This record gives sequence, C-alpha cells and structure tokens, in this order.
Amino acid sequence: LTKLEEKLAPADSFLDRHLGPGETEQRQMLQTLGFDTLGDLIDQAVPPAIRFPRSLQLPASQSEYGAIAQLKSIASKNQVFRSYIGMGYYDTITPPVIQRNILENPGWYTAYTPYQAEIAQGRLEALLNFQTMVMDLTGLEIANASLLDEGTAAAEAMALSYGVSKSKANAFFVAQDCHPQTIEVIKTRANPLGIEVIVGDHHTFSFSTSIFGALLQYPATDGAVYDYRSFIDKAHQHQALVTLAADPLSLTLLTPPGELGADIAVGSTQRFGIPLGYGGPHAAYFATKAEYQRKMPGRIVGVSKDAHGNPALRLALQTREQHIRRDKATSNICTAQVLLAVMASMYGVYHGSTGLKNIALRIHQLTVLLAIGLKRLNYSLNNDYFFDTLRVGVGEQSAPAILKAAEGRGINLRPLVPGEVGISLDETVTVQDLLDLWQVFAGKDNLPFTPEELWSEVKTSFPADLTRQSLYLQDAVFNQYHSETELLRYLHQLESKDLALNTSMIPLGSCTMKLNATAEMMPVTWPEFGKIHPFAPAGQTEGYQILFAQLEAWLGEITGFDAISLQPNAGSQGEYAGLQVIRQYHLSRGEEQRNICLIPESAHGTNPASAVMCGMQVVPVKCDGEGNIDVEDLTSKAEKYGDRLAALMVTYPSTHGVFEATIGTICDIVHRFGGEVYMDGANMNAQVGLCRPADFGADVCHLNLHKTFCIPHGGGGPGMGPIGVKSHLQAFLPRTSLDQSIGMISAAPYGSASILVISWMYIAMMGPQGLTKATEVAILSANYMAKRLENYYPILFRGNNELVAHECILDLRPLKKQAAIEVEDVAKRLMDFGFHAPTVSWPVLGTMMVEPTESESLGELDRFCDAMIAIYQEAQAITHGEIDPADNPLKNAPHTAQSLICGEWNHPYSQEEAAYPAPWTKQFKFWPAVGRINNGDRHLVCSCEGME
Amino acid sequence: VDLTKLEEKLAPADSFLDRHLGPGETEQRQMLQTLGFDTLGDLIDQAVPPAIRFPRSLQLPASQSEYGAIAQLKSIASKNQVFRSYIGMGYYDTITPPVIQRNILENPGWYTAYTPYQAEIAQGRLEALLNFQTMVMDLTGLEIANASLLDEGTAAAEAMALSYGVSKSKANAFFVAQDCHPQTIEVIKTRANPLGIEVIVGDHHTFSFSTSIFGALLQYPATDGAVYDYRSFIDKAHQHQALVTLAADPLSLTLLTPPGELGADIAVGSTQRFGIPLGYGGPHAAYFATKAEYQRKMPGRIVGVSKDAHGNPALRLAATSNICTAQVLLAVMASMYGVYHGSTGLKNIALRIHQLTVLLAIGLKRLNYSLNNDYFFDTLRVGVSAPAILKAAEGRGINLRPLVPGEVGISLDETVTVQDLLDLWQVFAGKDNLPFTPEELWSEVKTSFPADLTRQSLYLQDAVFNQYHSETELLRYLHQLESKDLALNTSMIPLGSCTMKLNATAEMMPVTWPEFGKIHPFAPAGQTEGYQILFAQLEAWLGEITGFDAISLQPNAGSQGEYAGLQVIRQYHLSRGEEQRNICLIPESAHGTNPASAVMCGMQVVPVKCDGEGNIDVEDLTSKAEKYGDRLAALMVTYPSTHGVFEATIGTICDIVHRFGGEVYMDGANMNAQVGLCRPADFGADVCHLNLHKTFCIPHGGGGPGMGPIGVKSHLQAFLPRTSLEDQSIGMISAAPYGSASILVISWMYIAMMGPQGLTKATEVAILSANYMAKRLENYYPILFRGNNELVAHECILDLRPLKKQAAIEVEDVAKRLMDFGFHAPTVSWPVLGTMMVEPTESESLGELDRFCDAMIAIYQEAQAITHGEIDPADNPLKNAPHTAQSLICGEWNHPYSQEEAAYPAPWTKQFKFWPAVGRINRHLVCSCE
Ligand SMILES: [Cl-]
Ligand SMILES: [Cl-]
Repeated sequence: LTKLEEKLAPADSFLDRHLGPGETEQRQMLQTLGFDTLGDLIDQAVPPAIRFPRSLQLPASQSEYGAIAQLKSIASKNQVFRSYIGMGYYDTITPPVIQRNILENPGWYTAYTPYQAEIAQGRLEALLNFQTMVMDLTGLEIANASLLDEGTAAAEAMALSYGVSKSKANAFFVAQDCHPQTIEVIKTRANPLGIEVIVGDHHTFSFSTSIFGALLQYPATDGAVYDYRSFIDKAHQHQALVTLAADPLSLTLLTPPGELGADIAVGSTQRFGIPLGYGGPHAAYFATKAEYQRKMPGRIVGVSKDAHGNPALRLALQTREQHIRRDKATSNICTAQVLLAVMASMYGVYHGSTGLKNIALRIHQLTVLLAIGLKRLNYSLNNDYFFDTLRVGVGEQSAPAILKAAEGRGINLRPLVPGEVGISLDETVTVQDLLDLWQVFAGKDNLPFTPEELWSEVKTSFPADLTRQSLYLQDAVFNQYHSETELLRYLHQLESKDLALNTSMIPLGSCTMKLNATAEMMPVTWPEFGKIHPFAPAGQTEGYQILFAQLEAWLGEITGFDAISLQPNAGSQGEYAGLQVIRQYHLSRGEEQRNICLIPESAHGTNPASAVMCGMQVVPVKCDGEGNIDVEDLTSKAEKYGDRLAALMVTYPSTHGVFEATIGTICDIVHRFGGEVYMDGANMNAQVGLCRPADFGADVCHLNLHKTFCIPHGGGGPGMGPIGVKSHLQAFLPRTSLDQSIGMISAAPYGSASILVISWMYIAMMGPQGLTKATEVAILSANYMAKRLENYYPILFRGNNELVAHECILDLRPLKKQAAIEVEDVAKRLMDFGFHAPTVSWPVLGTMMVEPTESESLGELDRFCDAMIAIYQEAQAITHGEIDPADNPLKNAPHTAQSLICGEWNHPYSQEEAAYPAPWTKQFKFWPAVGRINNGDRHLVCSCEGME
Repeated sequence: VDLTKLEEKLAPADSFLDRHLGPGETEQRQMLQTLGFDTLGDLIDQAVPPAIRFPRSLQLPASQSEYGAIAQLKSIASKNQVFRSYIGMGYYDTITPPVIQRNILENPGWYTAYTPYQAEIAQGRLEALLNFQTMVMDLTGLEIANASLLDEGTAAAEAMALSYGVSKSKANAFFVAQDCHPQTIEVIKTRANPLGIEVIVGDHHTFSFSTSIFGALLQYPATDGAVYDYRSFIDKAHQHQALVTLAADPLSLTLLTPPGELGADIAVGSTQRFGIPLGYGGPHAAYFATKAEYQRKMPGRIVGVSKDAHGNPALRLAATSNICTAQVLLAVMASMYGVYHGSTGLKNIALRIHQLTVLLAIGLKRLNYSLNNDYFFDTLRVGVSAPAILKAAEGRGINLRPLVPGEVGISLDETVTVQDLLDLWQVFAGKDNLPFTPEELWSEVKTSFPADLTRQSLYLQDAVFNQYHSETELLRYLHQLESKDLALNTSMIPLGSCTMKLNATAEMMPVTWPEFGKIHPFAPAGQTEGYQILFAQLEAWLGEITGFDAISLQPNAGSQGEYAGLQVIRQYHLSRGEEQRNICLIPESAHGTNPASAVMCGMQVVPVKCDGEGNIDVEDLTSKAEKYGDRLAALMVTYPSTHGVFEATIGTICDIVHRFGGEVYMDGANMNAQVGLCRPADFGADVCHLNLHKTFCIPHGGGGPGMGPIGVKSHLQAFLPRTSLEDQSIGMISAAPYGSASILVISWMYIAMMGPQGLTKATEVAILSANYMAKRLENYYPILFRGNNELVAHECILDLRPLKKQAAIEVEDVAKRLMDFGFHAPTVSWPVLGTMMVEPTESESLGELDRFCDAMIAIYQEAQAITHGEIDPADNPLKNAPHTAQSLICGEWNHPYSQEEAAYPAPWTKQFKFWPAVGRINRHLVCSCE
C-alpha cells in the first residue's frame, strides 16, 4: 500500500499550501543568498554541536482530507451529554451569525495584539463594548479587556489587593464555597509568595486574623445565593478589599457587586455564547473601583484622539508602579482573550439587556419549577435562595444510583458530598429536559403532578433585597443591532477597519504570524470538541484523551522532553508554570533557599515578572558587545549566587535572533552550580527538526502553540503555552484532574482544550518532513529579507557566515540621526503601503525586528522590502533637504481617505504620493481608519509596546 | 401538550422572527404612524382585496428556535447514510478545498448578492466568472464559453436548441448516443417534444447518416466509461451539415484530446468534479463552450472585458432560450479549484484517478472478471451474480452502478485511496486474501487510453492559474475580489421583483453537513431516508402555502419553473386530445422569460393590454380569450401584478380563461406579498412556480438560478416530472430527480423557524416597508400604480422620467450615483422604462430604509441643481458617478464640485465608506431587467 501509493501521481500536499515560497521561488532566494541548496544554508546557519542528527519520530504526513477524517474518528469517541454539572461552566447557545462571522472568520482570528492601533479600531471597539458590558453588569466603574479564566482572574484580584493594603496582614480569605478549581488556582499562586490562604465559611469568619482581601462566590458553587453586605462591611472595617466572583448572567437579576459595596468583581463570560470547549478558551472579566484603576492588571481599551482631533481607541497598559509591595503584587499578563471577549460582547449586543434578562429569567423559572417538582417527589433542597443551581439531598444510598440513571439519559449531574447532588440549569434547557430530570429522580415516567400545574407555585427564589433594580446595557450599541442583518453589517464594518492575515503579511518579530489553515481550524467548532464540559466523566471524553496522549507524545518528540503538560493557557502561564516546577524541585530536595533566577538583560519583560511571581529574586546577566550572552558575567553571578541558584531563563535562539553555539556550555555551567535551565519557546520556529531544547541542556521549556504551531493569534490572545520537562521534573506538573504537584496553573485541567486540535492537525498534516522544512524555509525567508535590505538598513546580530536565524533586526537609528525620523514614523508610513509594522523597538530600542515566517510568498516578501526601500528614500529626501523635515509623508502617516479628500491640502507632497506610494496599492488599497493616535521607551513588562 | 402550555408561561426565548424582520415592534409602530394607520392589521386589511384574502391561519408546524430547528433537522439528516458511491453517471465525489469551503461557500460576502446588474460594484465575482470561462475555454479547446448553465442535461438541451437554430440542415431529427447519461437523454426528450424535434437514440458506431440530422450529442467518456475516437463520426456529421456536441468530463480533458481538437462544434458538461459537493443532485455549474461562428445564438450570460470612464479595464456581464442567470456561486467555486490546483494539480488529480482505475482493472482481471471497455478514464464496465456483488459492496458502505444483468459499473474519483481499492478487490474476490499483492500490479500499469486521444496541448497557462497556490495567497486573492463587491453584508439591495431578504446563518448551515452535501443523487433509497422526509415535509408545507394539491421540487431555476408549469399545461391538453390548444395569453408588462418559456413549450404568444391605470385590461383579455377560444392553452399571470398591484379582478380573470378552456399559470415573482395573506390556488390558478431563492431565503448566490418548484391542482398532477430514473409525466425538467436538492434545506429551515405566524408577519412587514418608502419618496418621485386605498403591495415604482425632462438625467445616472452613497441600485427600467422598482423586503431595518430614502432625496436635490442652472449639466456628480478613490486623489481636479461632495454626500459615508472599484463602464427582450 505505502509503496504502492508512493508510485501514484502526487496528491495535494499540505506542506505546499502552508509554505509561501514554492520550489522555484526558493531557488531564486537561495541564488540571491549564494547557496546551491537550502540544505547548504541550513548547515551554515545551525551550529553542528546542536544540530539534531536524525528525522523526528512522528507519524507520516496526511492530506487535509485524510487528517480531518482521522480526527473525525477520534472526535466520534467523545460523547456530548446534557451536562448540568455547573462549577463555572454552563452550556450556552452561540448565535449562528456570531459563530459563522466571527469564530469561523479569519478576518477576526488572524491578527495579533493591537500594537498598531490605527489599523485595529474594529476589534478595539468590540473590546470597548466588552468593558462597557462588564461595567454595567458588575456595577463597578473600571473593567479591563479580559483575563485568562475565572481562577486566574481571582488570583489577579488577590495580587491587586495585597498591593493596596498598608497593614501587617498576609492572609487572603477564600470562601470554602468558591468553585474548587478557583481555590486551587489561588493556592498555587499564593504558595511561592508566602501568602496565607484561609479557606473558610463567610457566615462565621471572625476576622480575628488580619486579611488584606477576601474572595466570595456569587452565587456560591453549590448554587446558594447569599447577601454579602454585612461581610463586606466587616471586611472594610478591617481594611480588606472584597472580591466577588460573580456569574455575569446572574447579574441581570441579582444586585451586583458594585451595589453590594464590593471592591473588585471577577468571573467568566463563557455563558455569553462561548462554547464549553472542554475548558476553554473563554474570556474572564475583571472590574474594580476608579480608585484602583492604575493598579488594574492586563490590558484595557481607552478612548483617545487622532491627529485630526477625531475619537480613536488604543489598548492601554498597566502603569509601572514603584513600591515596597511589588514583590507580591506583580502581574505577567500582557494579553487579553480578545477573540472570546469579542464574542461575549457581541452576545450582549445581539441580545440587548432585555434579551439577556429573559435568558436568565427563563433559566431561573425552569430551576424553580425543577425544585418544586423535586420536593413533590420528596427530595430535600438545601439552598434557601438560588439562581440556576440546586443542592439536592437524596439519601447516601441513592446518590450514585441517581447519577447513574441520569447518565442513562445522557445527562450529567454534579456529585456533591454523599447523599447530595447538584444541578445547574442553563440556556439550552427546555421543558422536555425538565421532564427528563423529574423522571430520573422519580424513578418512573409517570409523575404525581402535571408540569403545568406547578406553575402557580413559581415565584422569584432569591430575596427582595438582592433583586436588582438598576439598569444595564442602555448604550445605543446594545440596542440597535438585534436583527441578523444589522449585526452582520456591524460585524463586517468593524472587521473591515482591521488589518489581518487575509490582507497582508504581518511580519512581527518573536510572534510567528504564520498560516492558520482552514483544515486546522475546522474541528474547533465540532460539538464533539466544542460542547464538552471540562468536568464531564472520563467515560465520555475518550476522544480528548486520545488527542492529549498524541499531542503530548508529538510535542515531547519535537522538544526532546520526557513529559508534557497541556494545561498552561498562555505563553506567560507557560513561563510561570515552568518556574513553579523548578521551584518545587528544589523544595523536594529540602533547598528552600534556591531562589535566584539568572535572566539575560535582553529578555522579554514577562520573564522577570514570572520569576517574581514565583518568589524568585532576579539577577540580570549581561549581553556581549557582539550582542551575545556574556559567559563571564554569567559565571561571576553563577558563583556569587552559586548556592542560592534556582534557575536560568534563556531563549533559544536568543532574543537577538542568534543561534548562539555556546548554548550547551551555558547550560553545563548552570547545572554545575545547582540551578535548572528553563527555555522560553518564543523562537521555537527556528528550531523544529533542527534542534531540541532537552538535547542542549534545558530542563524545562514552554511552547507557544499560537506561534510555532498555528493556533491563531486571535486579535491578541494568550493562545496556549504547554510545558515540556525532563523526567526529574515530571512529578511536579500541574494536576490533570480535580502528590508533589504544584497544583493548578489554569482553571481547567487541560486549559483551553478545544483549540489544541489545531496544533494536532498541523502536526498530522505536516509530518516529520513537513515540520522540518517549514523551519528551514522560515530561516531562508528571514535571510532573504536581510540580504535585500542590508545596503539600506544595517542588519544587527549576524552569524556564522553572517546569517540570521528566523528573524532579522533592522537598525533604524541612522534615520533618526540623519533625518530625525523615529521608528514610529516608519511604522505608520508602512500602513500607507498596506502593511502592519514588524515588532518595534524590542529587543533593541529604535530598531525593527522582522519575522516573515515560512508561510509568506516571495512576492509578499519583495513588496515589504520594496516598501522599506521606498521609506529609506523618503528619509533621504528629508536628510538632503529636498522636503520639509516636519511636514512630509513619514511624519503625517497614516493618511486616511478623508484627510486626502476633504478640506484644504497644505502639504509639500501630493495626495497621490501619500496614498499610493507603491504600484500594488493601485490594485488593492487598505484604508487606515484613523489618523495617527496620540502617544518611545518600552514598557518594562510588555516589552514590545510603549511605556504607559 | 402539557409541556406546550407550561412552556408558554416562561420568559420569552430568542425568536427567529425577530432576527429575520428588520423593523422591530417599535420601528413598525413608527412606520405605521407615518402611513396613517394605528395597527399593521388595519393596513393589511386595506392593502389586500377582501375577496382573495386567505381567511385562516396557515396549517404549518409551530415555529421553532434556531437551536431547536437545527437539532430537528440534524435528527432527520442522521437518517441519511454517507456511502462511498462509485456510481458515476455524471456525479463524482470530490474534495472541496477547506479554504474555498470556508471563505466562499460559507461566506455571506460571496453568496448574498444577486446578478451583476450594476457591474461597477460586482467586479469581484465578474473576475471569478471570467476565470471560469477561461478555464472552460482552455479545457474544451473551444473559443467561446459562457458564465455557466444549470446542469449537464439542460446544457445539452441548450446545445440541441443552438444546433437547431444554426444548422443549415433541413432535417428535423437530433441524434443522441445511447451511451449518454440516462438523465441527459430524458432532459433532451422533454425539451424536444414541444418543439416537434425527432430525437433518435442510437449507437454512434453503426449510425448510418442516411437518416438526416441537424445535430448529434455524444458522451466523452461514455456513460459506461468507454473512451471512443469520435473524429470520423464528427466528419460525417459535418458532411450532412449537422453540428456535434460532446458532453465531456472536464477533469478527463486534462488527459484526453478535447472536443475543440476533435472537430466538435459545442462542448457541455458539469463542473461538479471541480470541488463542488455532490449535493444529492446540486447545485453545480454546467459549462457550455462553442465557436465564434456560432456565438450569436449561444444561451445564458458571458463576462466580457470592457473599459471604464478612465480608460481602465473593467468587466461586465454581456430555438429561443429562457435562461437569464448563471450558476454564479458554483462557477466561482469551480474556477477557484482551478486557480488553487493549477494545470499540474488538476492533471495529477486526473492521473491518480486513472492509475487507480487501471490498477483496479488489473486486479479484477486476476480475479477472472471480464472488462468490457477497450479504453477508459475513471470508469469500468465489469461483467460477472451482480445483485450479490452490489449487496456485498453495500456491506462495506459502497455503492456500485447496476448496469444490465451480469454487469456492474465502477467510477473512481478524487477521494479514492489504495485502501478503497483494496476494499473493491476484496468485494469482488469474496475474501480478504488476494492472489496478488497491490504493489506487484504496478508493473502492468499503463495509460489505458490511446495515443490518438492522448492530449498534448496545454491549459490554464495564464498567470491567475499559477500564482495563488499557497493557502495564504488564495485567501488574500479571495478577500480582494470579495472586497470589490457590494453584497447584503454591506447594505440593502432593494431590487424590485428579486426579494433580497435575509439568508440566515441557521438556514445556510445544514447545506454543508455531509449528510446532505455528500450524497450521490442516484444512491439507493435505503440510504436517503432523511432526504425523503425533507422532501415530504417541504412538499406538504409549500402545498399549504400555495393551496395546491401537489408539488414538484425538481425544477432548478425560476425559469425552469415557468417552463415546467407550461409543459404540464401542454400535457394536460394533449391528454384531452386537444393539441390545437397552444395559444398563451401574456400581459404586455410580463418579464421576458415568460414568453420565452411559452415559446420553448411550442406555444404561440398573444399579448394582453394593460389598462389606462396599469391593470390587466379585462375587456381586452375577454376579447382575446373569446377570439382564440378554440385554441386557448393558457394565461400567464404574476400576482400581485408586475406593476406591484393587488388587482381585485384576479379571480374574474381566471374565470374568463377557464370559461374558454385555458389553464392559468401564475409566475411566483411576487409571492413575498402573498404568503399567509392569499393563495394562488384559491383565486383560480391551476399551477404556479415559487422562487425559493426569493421568497424562501435561498441565497441569490451572486446571480444564481436558485430553485423553482411548481405547485399544481389535482387534475395536473399526473403530468409532473419524474422523481426517479407508461405514465403521463412530461419527463425530466432537471438532470437530477430533485434538482439542486442540498439547498432545499434552506427553505425547510426558514419555514420551521418562522411557523405560520412568522411567515405571515414577514409578508405583512414587507408590505409595510414598501408602503413606508413610497410615502417617504412620493413628494420627490411620483409613485406609479397604487392599488385600492392608494396602497402599494411589497414594492413601489418610482418615476424617474421627470428628471430626464427637467435635468436630462437618466435612470442610469441615478443608479451609479447611489454607489457613491454606498447603495446598490433597485431594479432599473423594468417593468416601466425610465423608472426604478424598489423592494425593501421585511428584513431591512427602519434605519436602513431611511438612509436609502435620504439618498434618493439627496439625489433629487442634485438633479434640481442641474435643472436650476446651479451646476454644469454635463459635469456633475450624477453624470460622473461612480467616483473611485483614485479619481478623487490622482491627477488634476477640474470638476465644478468638490471631491468631498463626490465621495461623502451623506453623513453615514463618513462613518463607513464603500469604494466603487471602477468608474462608469462604457432593454433586453428576454432578460428584461437589463
Ligand atoms: Cl512526512
Ligand atoms: Cl408559529
């Protein structure tokens, strides 16, 4: 068969679809570089000492059609139950128009963070809608653009609360009826910080122990609705901030955290039409009082002005605070769950306040009806008040029998304690479902009541003093797009403002903006993956178990690590998990004093943030004068701190894009002094099939599946950051269910499980040969671009035949010295050529880092190079005094259509020179939606963006 | 029951009717207020004549939520079985590239616009269509190709009609090879009957040509897979001045010498194999190619290259035929398959299929079976118990083709793997251990068609077929074309007579479920139970809506519906021994497809006058009915009229026709004014067609035929087209028993989600919105043809002729100027020359309606400025529209108006601007709207 099929005319190959440059184009590019074969270039680019000497051991590549069919048979092994398990995840109905035109639209999911706000106004507006929706619902004044999941959001509230206090308190109170995974995430975050987590009963908590904060669940995990006002008042007189983890759908009916006096509200917006996803992805919310706005973690959309005085949005950063409490108040998050926040905000837009309230009201009414019927069947109910969740006492002999009978109908209930079961209803629930529940509990299909007769007993089952009266979602945007046609057009208008991968290459250094192929994306929205509750019984998730087993083995082979955790749900979470595992390792050997983390001064700012969150003390390691890592400063500090040494965090190849052939020795050094080596996987697209982190001395790494392995960038999302570890660290990995484990890094055991299918598909379609070729072509394209631009812009940090790896760093500092042109000028001017800028001013201030990836055609690479060459000449005209140095296209970019068409034109250049500076713009023109937005040095944590 | 009563108590759930309707309750009351009515019911009572008002609720299932309707259809779909069908017969499983599926077929930017009437804002799909034509031209080796036809059978029937019109032969006979696909032969006979054409079905091997023919149709490769050299046959046909058509598989043409090189005059075929779902019959784009010497009588639409006002390249869409559409969406998909794969990719797909087929053949031979095709491409004719072979195949989820006793056919395709090959061998062997090893057979593998038919000529050598092979490049190319086109995701397209309403996501979703999209139209009945349920339900529901006793879902275009309906009437009169009844009465304001359909049916058209108020002249009708009483076949009517009027005389009109022995056919163009409010059968129509792509939400596809089912009274039921391959059936109207079956799920979903209450409300709101627009515009443009109580129905006709008198402004000036405001024009110059007919539908919001009215009002003021000498009568925005960005930005500006006045004439254009891709590009008797 195999040898028979090899004889047949070639079939459609996914590798060819994924690679931008074909064979012909590759030969052209090699010729400009001066190499006969790609193999020759790669032999010079990669140091023999670390070159992986064999083929990756992975399943042979399949066609798109074949991979889909294989994954379909795997998916068919999952069972889609009606899960009434609750615990922070509830089935919901994604309006088809949103599923098709957002979730299944590359126009919405292919861009990354809105670094270049002028060409991201569409998704920034949807995020602003998300924030408004969260503010209205929570009754709190400030809301960010979303966080990873509910549990991590709660941990961010804990950190903020510690930073605000001025007392001797080191305890944080967590109610024992918070969701259990939330408590686990908080404990895991508290451990390296030395924070005492007190898990207790809010009813009886004495406040005899000083706390800086308290977390309460609203409604509680068992469904109970409580009035938290007196707790909140007592907490305040003890100087603690109170955070409510509050179900946002419930807030359409219940008095909100703001009005109860709470200081912070967090929760999941999953119920706003986001698939269960077997854990994710879902956007969590975070809201607080205006007095704490400067301490807000993560990203937040603000309203600014453009150069024409018109309103424009930008994605702001947490302002950098200097204070004695920074060591426990640090956050490492630079992203938002953008795509999912867009989806949740659009759910609110489509339903309106009345539609949302009606959804909640119907859930409540069905829940009340369920309760009445259960009582008529002589079960006991334990919640005095509730929204959507009942706590049913059944008799400790009968509980497993009830759960098994429910399963017999394709229904999951929540096993509470023996003699008790929980039931959470949701938007999908019908009267037919209600009848199934009754019959299950009755043990027969004939009931001693008729469903309709029970209606007279139905009434609001939460107290009057918690019955919300205040309004929400009153702004026009939530009232005017309720027909499918109007929402369709609203989505299209927003999408059209944004430059995504369906327009042009976005060559973001360190971000790997490669192809997010349709076949990879398709299975995400199969219900067998999308409609599974994360806490469903193992018997119903055999397909996911297979998916996990295979992905773990494959990523393990690519990295060379012995074990993989698929849990961490962001790049930053991967770093954090990796450091946590290292910390736990030293603890397991009785060495609680190894807390020094060596970090190269060129590192992305999330690295030391993550280290600080792990209770580590960062020690900077210096760079060369040739831009490589300085071994002697490393050694000097590896000695000075030698018996305190916990870790070295390194990126390979370097953040400067260098294949440092000294990598194995650096590792050999750290080990000599007792430390472990962690590799940041940002630059892993230069490695796949060419070298393996475990082989050169790394003990743990994380991978960015949303970079190297095709999960889309989501308009700014966290993606997934699984970690690989060697055998000696295996015992410490995050738990895969609800023991030397560090605990839980993400709320869900497999993080955002549903998007893992994308990376599975990529590997299945590429195979060993495909994955390796992709790496080699990415290196080819970077070197090609470097070679084309080297006479215009100095290329920094070369080899080794003076080659680069997968990215090239352009030095724009001469343009400032010669023409007073700033890197931001070049970035906006690129928009007029139809391009999103590459990475700006990181790792080197005043430069650009360009990463084309392997997915972009020679034609597209040449156009970008031609744009940069055109911009060089514009700068020359300034330098030579041929144009006004203050009034020129570079200073005035981006140019909107209106600015060129309306009003008086007083520029020493033509409207044509402004809008059509290259031939291709006259065939297809992308219009910047707004002029340059108001407001050099990089943020200290989110290093690729401007300081706040 | 008790659950229903309990459910009604609960807080309201998301209602599909609310999503479908543009105006909400608040907007509706605001519109009723401007009209002078307190309730919608008061308006409708005055709009619909009480004598024809349907007096009860439609009897249809209560509405379901989007979520619930999807779940119900899913349980129906799960009753279908997706087999590996190697049946062939003109349908072959194929791989739709996922990037094309997601970004074209499941993209409203591609499927929501209609025909490119306004070419300046349709350059995207026009270019994709140009690509389709180039692809067909290259593959067939013939010079002129149209933008596609409905299906293979009807395209072959169009070829017959072309041949009849241009052949110099005095013969009246058309030869059809007996090894053409069986359904093709049926469609040809059905089209030939009313024309008096003799169809000769025979063996092309032995046909003597002593019998004179004007045309011949040959299948390449043949239906049983045999590949023949038709050169000698073609030469003899030419000796007799007959035209030869080859029905040629376009994939096979990557390997086989093409029709153009064999001497053929016309080539037709299906492009379904170019990545289009089986669809249980459709929709698929058929191709039609021919020579320049025959060009003038070729059917359908053809994209041409022209120039715009700036001298830049621009596209436009240039034995009678009634076809005005092309299968646009599917032609786009077929051409993008060609663009994605390129010449090499296509040839490799074909070559692998052939190699697999030769391998299959060698293996079957080792197993002592007889192989009957000397030469073949993808299809084997296998001689033996054939029933036991077929049954054994079914046991592995495989369908083979039952030929004659002792013979089975096997057609391989793009999805076939060596594992599938192994399966076929084991079936025929009778065990899993074969007396050979798969790899061992490779040595005997050789090209199994002759050198004399081995293609050497190249194809798809243009750059477009060579530059978009990565997924990223294709995604971007698709995005750029899409971006040029104005579709329903941009703004309302209020085309009178086209009903541009919401094509809801939930309705579209099931089209691409494998259980609907991946079923072969000739799969065994036991595998298609879900479709059987779908058809039964749809037939019952459409019958209740129309009042008819029986529905045929077969006709696969609006024009096919008219044609089918008239064929049924013709057959009725034949059944009564009254062939002399061939007079078709048609109002003079009718769409041109109506008389063309009648002529195709062998009928003689007699026009009927409109009166001084633009209603059917009852006296004239009565006089003509009486005059042609002895010969009266039919009256064709639209209701409400083509002038948009609910005539109170419709029942009287039907009575007069019946009194003189005619039947009444109703064109369903205006059914969006009727649903729930009146029923064609109830007022006297004997048959009608419905346009499912207008009234019932099938997308307009960028110009597609949609589906045109007919409803008939019991006395016509015997004559309906057959639903499977003595009876009184007219035969076959479409190639597939249920036409484009996969898209029928869209109308099922709409009816399931709307319910009887929703369907009726939709109609009422459509009438409300048209009346609202007329009231807003009446002071600026005279409203023509108001009905009783001075109300219109679902559309209003704006008189633009005063603008011509006062300002020398033409309707085309206004149509292009609307582009600068971000709107696609309404229907231009039909049914009344120099006017516009606007149909908003119920799906557009009050905000959108007001913007369109405001644009028309602003344009009225621009005309006034010309009239009053405030601006140059020749150099003004109306004459220079549409304005491209480049024209406003590049070169010298010498107009007396500003660039801002050109590009931003309304405030909304400063919030969102749609840019016309080209400047202005430099009445048809059939396709009347163009
Ligand atoms: Cl491989
Ligand atoms: Cl209803």
